[PDB]
Amino acid sequence: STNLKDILADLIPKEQARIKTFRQQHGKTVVGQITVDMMYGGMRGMKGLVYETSVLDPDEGIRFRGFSIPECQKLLPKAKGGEEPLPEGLFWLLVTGHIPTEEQVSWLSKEWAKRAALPSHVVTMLDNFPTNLHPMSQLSAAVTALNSESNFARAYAQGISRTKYWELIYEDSMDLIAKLPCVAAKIYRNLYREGSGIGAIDSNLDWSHNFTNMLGYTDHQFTELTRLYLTIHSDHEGGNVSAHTSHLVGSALSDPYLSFAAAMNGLAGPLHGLANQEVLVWLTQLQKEVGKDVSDEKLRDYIWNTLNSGRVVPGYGHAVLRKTDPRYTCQREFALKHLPNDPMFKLVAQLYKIVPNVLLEQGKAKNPWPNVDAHSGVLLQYYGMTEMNYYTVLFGVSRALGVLAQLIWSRALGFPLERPKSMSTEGLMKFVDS
Amino acid sequence: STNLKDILADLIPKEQARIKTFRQQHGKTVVGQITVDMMYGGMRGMKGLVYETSVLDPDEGIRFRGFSIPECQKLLPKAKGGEEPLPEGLFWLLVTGHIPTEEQVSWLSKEWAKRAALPSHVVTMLDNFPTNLHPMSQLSAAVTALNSESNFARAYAQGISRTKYWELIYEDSMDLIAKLPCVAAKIYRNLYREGSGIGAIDSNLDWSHNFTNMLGYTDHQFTELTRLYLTIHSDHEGGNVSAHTSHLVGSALSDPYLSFAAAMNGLAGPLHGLANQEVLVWLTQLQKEVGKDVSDEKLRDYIWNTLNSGRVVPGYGHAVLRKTDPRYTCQREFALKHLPNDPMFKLVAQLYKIVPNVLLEQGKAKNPWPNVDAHSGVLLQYYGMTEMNYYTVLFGVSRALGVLAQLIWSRALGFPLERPKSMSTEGLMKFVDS
Amino acid sequence: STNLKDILADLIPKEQARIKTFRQQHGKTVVGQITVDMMYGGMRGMKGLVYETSVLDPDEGIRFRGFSIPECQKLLPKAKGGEEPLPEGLFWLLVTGHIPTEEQVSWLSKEWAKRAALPSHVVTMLDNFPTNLHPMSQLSAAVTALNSESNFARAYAQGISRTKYWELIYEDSMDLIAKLPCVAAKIYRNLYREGSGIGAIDSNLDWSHNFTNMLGYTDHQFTELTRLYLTIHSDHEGGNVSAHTSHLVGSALSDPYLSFAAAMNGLAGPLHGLANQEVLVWLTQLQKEVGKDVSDEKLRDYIWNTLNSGRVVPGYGHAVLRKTDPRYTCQREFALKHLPNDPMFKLVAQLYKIVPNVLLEQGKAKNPWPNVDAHSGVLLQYYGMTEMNYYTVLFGVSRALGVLAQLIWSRALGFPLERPKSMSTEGLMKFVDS
Amino acid sequence: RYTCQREFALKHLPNDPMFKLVAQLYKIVPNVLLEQGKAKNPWPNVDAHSGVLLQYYGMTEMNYYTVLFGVSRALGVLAQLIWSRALGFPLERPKSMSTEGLMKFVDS
Repeated sequence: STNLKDILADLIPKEQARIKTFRQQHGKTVVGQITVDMMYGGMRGMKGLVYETSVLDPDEGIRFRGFSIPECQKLLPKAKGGEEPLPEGLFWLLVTGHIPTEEQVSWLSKEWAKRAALPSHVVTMLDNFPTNLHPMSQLSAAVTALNSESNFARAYAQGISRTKYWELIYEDSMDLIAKLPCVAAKIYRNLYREGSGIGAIDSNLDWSHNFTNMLGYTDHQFTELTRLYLTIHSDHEGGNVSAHTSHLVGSALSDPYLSFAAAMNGLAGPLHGLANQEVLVWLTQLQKEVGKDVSDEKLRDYIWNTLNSGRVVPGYGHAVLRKTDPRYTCQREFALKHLPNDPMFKLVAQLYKIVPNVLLEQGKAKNPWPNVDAHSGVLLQYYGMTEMNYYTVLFGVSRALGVLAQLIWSRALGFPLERPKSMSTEGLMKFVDS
Repeated sequence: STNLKDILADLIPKEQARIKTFRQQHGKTVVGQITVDMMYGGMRGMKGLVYETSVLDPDEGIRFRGFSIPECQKLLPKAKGGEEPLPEGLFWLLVTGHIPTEEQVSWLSKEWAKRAALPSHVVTMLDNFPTNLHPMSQLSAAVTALNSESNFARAYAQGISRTKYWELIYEDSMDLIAKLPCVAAKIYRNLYREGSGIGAIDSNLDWSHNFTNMLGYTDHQFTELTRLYLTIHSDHEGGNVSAHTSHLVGSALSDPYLSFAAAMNGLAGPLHGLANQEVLVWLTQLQKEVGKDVSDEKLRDYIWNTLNSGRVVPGYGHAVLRKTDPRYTCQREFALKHLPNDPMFKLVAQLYKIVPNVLLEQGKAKNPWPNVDAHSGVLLQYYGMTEMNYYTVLFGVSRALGVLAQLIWSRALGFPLERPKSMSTEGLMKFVDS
Repeated sequence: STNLKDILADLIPKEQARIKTFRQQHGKTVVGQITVDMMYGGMRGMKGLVYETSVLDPDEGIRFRGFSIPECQKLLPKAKGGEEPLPEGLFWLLVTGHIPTEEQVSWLSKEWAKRAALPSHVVTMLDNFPTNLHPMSQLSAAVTALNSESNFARAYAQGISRTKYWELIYEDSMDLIAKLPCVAAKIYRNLYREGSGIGAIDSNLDWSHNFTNMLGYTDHQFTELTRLYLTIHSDHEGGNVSAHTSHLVGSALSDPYLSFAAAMNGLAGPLHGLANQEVLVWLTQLQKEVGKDVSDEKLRDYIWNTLNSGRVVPGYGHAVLRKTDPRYTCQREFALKHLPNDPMFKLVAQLYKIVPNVLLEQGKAKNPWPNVDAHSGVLLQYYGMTEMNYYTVLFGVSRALGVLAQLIWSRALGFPLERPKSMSTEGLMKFVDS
Repeated sequence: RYTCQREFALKHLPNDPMFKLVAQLYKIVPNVLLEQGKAKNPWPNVDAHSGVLLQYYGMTEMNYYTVLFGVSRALGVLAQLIWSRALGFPLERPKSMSTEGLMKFVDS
């Protein structure tokens, strides 16, 4: 009806059955080979895990349960005054495989608003963190400290059937998603507003809107930005560091809190979630190296020299994406209908027309197209969100949606310990000989 | 004058060359397949990564740089009036591939003494944690917050050359290893000793003994147990959840504190490290519902009630080991020397004769044999460390040695971001149909 | 060293040496027991013969010199415009144990093009055959009458050293393989194409392509099918009747023509190569009895009848396979690439999902899974190859590749007369009492 | 339709030289087309084979050939035209855009 748990309960047997038969008939099918190079190259090209909530096509980009981002923009419920998709409705889609109705989304906003609550020990810890503790470290530590609230951990300690793991993973994941904006906003306010009162949860407002209120922003357009941002950074299949971390840690039956916190330690990695910032610091420098205004000739020229110094243009390229990221596209659409005459945004666009043709001619790109992180920084900066070290925290809150939707499914489907076999160089040489 | 950083400096270029040559000749060589079953079954027997410090043979158990546990028990230096191997020396071995001298180990003990010091914010955080936040959570949280002290994070922001990454990891790894007993003991004292403050570092003591001093123990044989415990838990190849988590998070260039804290979130999972706590809960439960010395048919009953309830027997089974874990045997060796008659040990021994024939007949176990977690807890209990909820913290402290040894090498060898491909069931069903 | 014959000459001494040593070490090693039941039950389970070219694993399916069919589909050369592996490349693998280069396969295609010719006497024979003489009988007779061309036969008559048998066997085997499409296509055209002139070999075309031309087919897709079919039917270890027959007859130093023709008389048996046809007759009826559109429900119904009838679902089960046959799989993949909406295919596709689980409940079948013969006929019928009595001739042309590859090796390695001991029931009753 | 016409040649004119040339092109053109790439399908259509059949029976007037196609295609298009009206299919009237307009519409 409206209760998401009940809808999910109904789906799991079906999906259990679908997989049982699949594996019966096709369990022994070879889907891929493993080379020495792949073992050294971070499992690049390896089909390593089943992840249900989203799949990243090299060419077309991310699909959430089959739906492209444009399709989500159209089908997923919006706020009443709204153009952008609510993350509530995305989460529903990932969980159910089905586009929610307005009522179902309405229901979920209120579910989340009611679960939004921090215990004193976490509030205290955050309030006591020094200012030189990075926001992703505060988030990670705080979510870890939240596992004192874990239903799944408690229930497992008391013994419980394997068949029932998913129900308590569901309640914990719902609690954590609920609480995350409270943690993330306490960190912002503590760091960047001298500790002012994060403020209330409006039980009739959507999750993003309570978040932007708690951050201390009001522009409806910033709330619309946050709706889109939380929606599109939600999931990116199972192989990205943060998603994989959550899956790997979760497979040992660590609870959602621990699984998510580990994922945030992955997201905090420069090669993962700290790119949005690298981009902005690179854009910033660039506009102060060839002036604010720059013609397509002199910009093209900067890019070629950049590349000749043995240096890459940040926010371009990807591990798996082989074409323009639809997450970039949608941010660009937002930019050009909302802040087309922003200086920093003009540069980002100017690179959009010039950088792809370069890189191609250089050859060493594989993906000469932009990723999400090429665009996200300038948008946040435009609305007043100038504190760049905090940007990944927004990415984190978003990613909880995807990784926790899947965590619920992993445990419902009885996925086991993730535990591959390793080899040393010495050993791998010997194996090769024999 | 001994300096492990200088030995590393020599060794790294040699291994870089070798791996370059090896990949030159064998990079394209197939070393295995991927099946559907593997993808659904947590990558079981998929050869997913290179990990240098230790390798697990299914048949023979763990080797550390080629050396068995028995070999390490004989070859590795010891404390002067001691019999068990110093964990310092194992770390040396893991890092260099060379058995250390007495002098090298002495140096390492002194090095970890000197870098042992906690910042006041971490002190503050630990002192304020509630008694119902699980020790592993306190540990992970505290280690995440230590990342404020990370030299790697700091240097990476400033654009440090990739050729320098390993030196920074080394420095952070040495610091964290040095600090770890400090954190672990404060958690112990705070939870279980009303926050006594006895806990200093003697600069002429080895790491294990300084640890047991801070825990408030005096028995020489507890210190020897601790030395062995920390040595044997140190590393178990790269495909275990904690090692793999560390590897994954560190491949994103997260610093050693973040990589270790995520590792601990994985180690805290019931199907991983937390099993050493769960074993003693399960033992306590069976003793309450039995005598202290039950018949073999009554043990079979208790085990059967566990298995028919959709629960696992803690400490039994393994993803890769296909016989008894040598870390189990070696702990058996210690008990039979030092506490052969202890009642809980007779039970543990008792279960060895019973549990494996069950499990085989239950069918849901490729391996019916015990792992290290089946045996650790009873040794601790004997010496008065009855706090079962603390047991995984000791495991965590030990497992730092292995994962950080490798992390140094991962960075030294330029291993890239770990990013496998995932598929959905729907996506997989279509891939097998084309 | 480029000629196949020279590569082969170089490999032979190594292998003689390797077997000599093995037999020296382990000749008297007992590898199996012989029961009374096995003697009455056609050597079922008995490890009777050394056959180098291919090994059938009960669970995994056939391997050609170590390589799975999926691997052969990836590794063996294709026609320049092609997807499916060339039977040339497979023969090369069987003979040398090595995956050929592209040029090697090219060479072999030209090699078989030059050797492809029939003596007048065999053409008269085929042209004089009546339409009621089954195609397999016409094939066997023609190949037997080709032995007038046997180099080996005449060389043996003039006297030749044991060491030299293989060279002549090679030349006869290459000649026979080249000739077989000419024979097979003359049969087809005489029976079903009103003796139309079969036409010329094109020396730049591969073997299968000249075959489908001479049959009077043009669809490149039928050529691809034919390439795949002749590759996967090539060999199935040595204990299948056709392979065993070739081996046993060959062990008397009967020439390859005699050896192969005898193998075709075995392949013509209903319990061997005539199975493709029974499947197709059965399905045809089934589509008539349950209509050309049927429900999983009503089909599963129809299966349970045919078992309670006492009859077996054709194309399911096998003497040694205990899982789905990879030869079935690869025909499945081809269908759902090239003709997924053929009614007859979709029925076969429905059987794949239902019959497996049904054969299991009934309990009687050791192997509940389909074998190659379940799939082959619907494919041939789809491309217009509707003369069901001819199907086994395609199988025969394929299987020549495997049995002749082994025949060369059997003579190279000096395998002697196959000559087991028999007993009567009377004598076996006596033997057991003693 | 190409294969079907090949069938008819090999039954009734298997040795005609032009049929032979069409048949040799089959072995050659698909590989060249794939190499140039360009076309997603290097395989022949019905029009590759139709004319060499006509030529054989003496209809050498190649500029007439599309008239036979025209006469045939009446059967399909009028069979559907009946049905389009039986079913009340309305005016076919898609929307068009200019490049300018499409550049804008992608930016809004």
